[PDB]
Amino acid sequence: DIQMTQSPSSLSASVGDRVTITCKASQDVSIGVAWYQQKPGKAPKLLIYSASYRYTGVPSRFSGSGSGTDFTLTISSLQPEDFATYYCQQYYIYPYTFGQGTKVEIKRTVAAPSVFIFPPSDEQLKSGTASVVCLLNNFYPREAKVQWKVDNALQSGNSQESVTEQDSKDSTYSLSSTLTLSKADYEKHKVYACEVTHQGLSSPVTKSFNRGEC
Amino acid sequence: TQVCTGTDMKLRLPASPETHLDMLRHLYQGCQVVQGNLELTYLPTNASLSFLQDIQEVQGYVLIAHNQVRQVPLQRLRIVRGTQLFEDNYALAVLDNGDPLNNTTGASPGGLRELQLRSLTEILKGGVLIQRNPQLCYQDTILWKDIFHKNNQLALTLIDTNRSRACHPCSPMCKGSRCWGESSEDCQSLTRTVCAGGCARCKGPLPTDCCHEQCAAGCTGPKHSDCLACLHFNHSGICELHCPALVTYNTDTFESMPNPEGRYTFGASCVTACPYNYLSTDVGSCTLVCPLHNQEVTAEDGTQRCEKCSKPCARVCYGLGMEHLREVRAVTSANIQEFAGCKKIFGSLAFLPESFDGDPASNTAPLQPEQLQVFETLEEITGYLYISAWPDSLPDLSVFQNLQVIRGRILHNGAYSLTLQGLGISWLGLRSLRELGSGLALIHHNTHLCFVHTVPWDQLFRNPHQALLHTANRPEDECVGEGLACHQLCARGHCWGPGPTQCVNCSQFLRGQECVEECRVLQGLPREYVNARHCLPCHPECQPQNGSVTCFGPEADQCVACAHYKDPPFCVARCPSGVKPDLSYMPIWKFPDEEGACQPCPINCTHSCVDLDDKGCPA
Amino acid sequence: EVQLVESGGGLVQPGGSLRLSCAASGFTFTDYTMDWVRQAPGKGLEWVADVNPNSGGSIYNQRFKGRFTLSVDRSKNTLYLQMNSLRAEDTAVYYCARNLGPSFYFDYWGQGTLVTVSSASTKGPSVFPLAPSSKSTSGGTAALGCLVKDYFPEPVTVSWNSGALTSGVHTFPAVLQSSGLYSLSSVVTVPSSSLGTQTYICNVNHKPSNTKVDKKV
Amino acid sequence: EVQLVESGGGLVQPGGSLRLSCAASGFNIKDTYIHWVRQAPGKGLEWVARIYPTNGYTRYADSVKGRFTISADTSKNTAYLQMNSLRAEDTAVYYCSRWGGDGFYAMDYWGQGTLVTVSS
Repeated sequence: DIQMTQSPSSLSASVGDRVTITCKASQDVSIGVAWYQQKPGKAPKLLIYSASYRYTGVPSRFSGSGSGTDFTLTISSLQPEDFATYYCQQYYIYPYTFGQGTKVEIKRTVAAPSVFIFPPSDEQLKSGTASVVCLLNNFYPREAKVQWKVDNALQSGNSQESVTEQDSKDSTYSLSSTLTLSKADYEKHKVYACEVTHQGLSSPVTKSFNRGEC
Repeated sequence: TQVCTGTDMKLRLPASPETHLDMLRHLYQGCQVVQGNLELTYLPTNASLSFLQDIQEVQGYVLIAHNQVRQVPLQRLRIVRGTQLFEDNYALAVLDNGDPLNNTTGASPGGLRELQLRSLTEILKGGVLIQRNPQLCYQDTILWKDIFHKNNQLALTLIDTNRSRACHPCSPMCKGSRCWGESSEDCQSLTRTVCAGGCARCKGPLPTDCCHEQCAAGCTGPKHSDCLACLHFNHSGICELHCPALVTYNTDTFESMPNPEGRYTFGASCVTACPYNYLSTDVGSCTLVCPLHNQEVTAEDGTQRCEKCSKPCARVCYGLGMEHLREVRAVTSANIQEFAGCKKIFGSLAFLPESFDGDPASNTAPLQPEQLQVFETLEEITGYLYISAWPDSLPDLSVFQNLQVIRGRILHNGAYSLTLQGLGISWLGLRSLRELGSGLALIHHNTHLCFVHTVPWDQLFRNPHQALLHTANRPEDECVGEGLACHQLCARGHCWGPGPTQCVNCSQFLRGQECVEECRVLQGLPREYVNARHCLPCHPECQPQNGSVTCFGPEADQCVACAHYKDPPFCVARCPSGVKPDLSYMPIWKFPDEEGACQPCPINCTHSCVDLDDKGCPA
Repeated sequence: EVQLVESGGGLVQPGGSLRLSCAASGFTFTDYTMDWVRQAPGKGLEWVADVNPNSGGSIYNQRFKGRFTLSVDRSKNTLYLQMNSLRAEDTAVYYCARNLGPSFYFDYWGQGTLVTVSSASTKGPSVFPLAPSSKSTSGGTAALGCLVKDYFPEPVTVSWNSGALTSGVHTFPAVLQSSGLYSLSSVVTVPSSSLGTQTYICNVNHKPSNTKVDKKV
Repeated sequence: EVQLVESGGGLVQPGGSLRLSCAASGFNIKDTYIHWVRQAPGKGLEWVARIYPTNGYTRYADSVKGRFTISADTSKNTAYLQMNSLRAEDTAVYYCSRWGGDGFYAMDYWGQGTLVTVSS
């Protein structure tokens, strides 16, 4: 094992850009590092070996550098196909190891979180499993907090959230945030709320509903 | 060797049907294991094929096609593995044997009468095919599903029974109608339909008659040692599932120690080294071409290795049949560029009519003979060389004068490493050629081609199984009718063509690439010293003496003296004044002594000494 | 392009076992060591094992010492991997690869296949029509959706108006939520007056429980 | 000054081989012979071999004639002595030097040296 971390975990680039990614070890891997891309829902492939040698069939744009503990990828000009996850790997010390991953994100203008809030349905008003939801669309960049509030406290761990991955025609995001409660929680409070802590509008576009006045 | 190559001829007619019978009489002579396919094609009723009696195993398939033999001498064949298959489907194919209803009366016109494969106990992959053999008996009374391997029952079978003659029953000494043939020697073996339960193999009905799991073609005793052919490997008479490992490990660190009890994998066997022309590999495979990111290196014992490129590997030039040129049938105006200055070739070379009369619809150019000069750097070929056309302006193969070796790791029709057919030309001129690593050499229909009987073909091969095959050429009686032969100085009369540049070894001396009677130690004006039968000048200061000479080696101090002047130790026609420094001191105005010594001046400049005591240094 | 193809992925209860397969395409399986490497949801890569195609002699990661078993089928360009008795610690998408570390670093790869664990039995969805509150409708374009929830295992399939509503529709990857079960949402953006009249419909099937579902919002 | 650097000297078995190595500095090997020379430790000198790197010609002394071979990389500014069939008569401090312009066969530029020893 030598832990072969990547950085920085999200970075926005456009088609045509020169792009860079870095890689860092827990121990010397001096000529003992290789580099990777993996596309959305695809196989990985090797890019570079011994920090710097490009491999067979790897596209015109790819390069690498560094040594000891610290390593670099560079794309000389970015393609529409590079909106992907990237890795590096060591090959000195058993068992053999990569890192936590990093995305090259698609670069375009900031965009407005267009936001909606679900009091748990007129059929949950019978069924009693209060599965509450908060919804974003049209937002950019990817980076945000969303989470739940009740009266004025925060609530989590009974919460879960999910998102789009992107069409390169625009690549603004959607997100849903979900909270699981009961009808015996619905009568326990007065107010329910969702925090929209994202950059795409000049305030956190916070949402709410009620026990009473939904 | 007990192991031989198979072939790849698959219903192509022979390039010489006349000399085809004797090609097999060399290639399979006493062979026991076939690394390839066993193909028997177009063989006539007169064919004394008895040398095939020793074949025990075939790694590919068997194909017996278009023959006029009555019977096949294959009674020792234990098993066939199907690493290749005929039509990707079959491991035994018997096609079109006898006569196809020609205008011919003969009471035994060939065609296989029987099976007589009296040893055949297993088929490990692929089906059985029999078509258009109107002479064949007993192919219908066979339990083929004993012989189809129990764990890989891909049991497709297409067998023809349209007989044009009667069949009487096999010998009643058999345990019912289970027979290879007509005699009491000819009963079928059963090794799976006389067995039950866990006994995947047996020699009889008892639990003691069962065989070991590693044993394919049956057993004698019950142990893994007691077996007639084995499913995975044979190692030294042990039937092993795998060959023993070449490395020992720490089990935690996985730090590594080499194991001297390891073996390489080769065909059905485990061997401590690869045979002469093959490659050794890091993971213990014996191969024809190296793995990707491994280079073929000149290992010390000549037994080559595939070891790892610690930088990106060198861009070696592919021949026809490898990577860039796999499907490519010919050298043409387009791919001839890809050989420019190449000295080892990874693949084959082929000259067809279409190599030189190149098609304007398949838009290529016809080839100029001057474009063939790109090959004059060539030392070594891993594949084969094939020639079936040549330019009428070239009486010889001059563009290959520097070629030492053709390996034939890839072979034409799986059999041939050099082909020279229909070319007309009078000689070959291949002065450096000294090796044919595997496969046969074929030289036929060449109108003027003399001297082919003078080449020491003995010296080129590395097994007792390879020969030169020749027909329809020039008469060697008409070559002495031409009044020409190998030159007086060709050792034992061995040459590639007429004159002193053509000998396979030289009786006296080598002047560059000329074999000569003597050299100019005494006998002329451009004096030549001897270097182990080679002959060379110095820088020209071995001045002609009446019985001696003046600088032996081309470091010009060495025969006896100097011709005009000395600059100690060396010799010159004038004491020199150089106008390039490296360091700030030229040879300053080196005045002659009376014994011609080129002596520097005693003051740095300004005051004296310019050879004529004048002014020719600055300041 | 040259590439590998994986099979045998699935889900089991805690302490259960499964096995994977990998087949090679566009190259000879016989001449290179072959590998398994995995992505444990929301990370990069972990190496599982190497195996040789000539004898099946293999080297796993110490995380699998005495646990996992490798084998090779050099008769059909193919290999296999046996898994051991996880309570979801070894949950990942598992990919096949082949080697180029003179050591271990991999150049050709496959699409991968899933292994995940939960105590759950097969269950069809709990369902919720994701309305905005009337206190969150737009003077313009609003959004709506459908939640497909507390089901097991995957896959679900989700569409709108028999699949005809593609205009402004989105659907997200599933969360294996804190009940040990799966959920996702599908959503659509529409002018609010059409939502109050041409009220749009979601149409669903969960394949493991075979249950089809419908709702309008 | 112009100068060299010796390397690859060491301890060896008799009958064995050793490869000495000598790199050049302040000049680049084209008007060049490179030499090897050796000293009996704190005593007399012995000249061993020369190469002309610009064409590959070589010459040797009667003690190393048919035992040793001199060689060079004329692109990588470096020359080498391939010593073989080693003797107790080879225990010496080895040195490398230059000539250039044949009318100046005197050894001006050298390196720091390296010990060679031959023993059981």
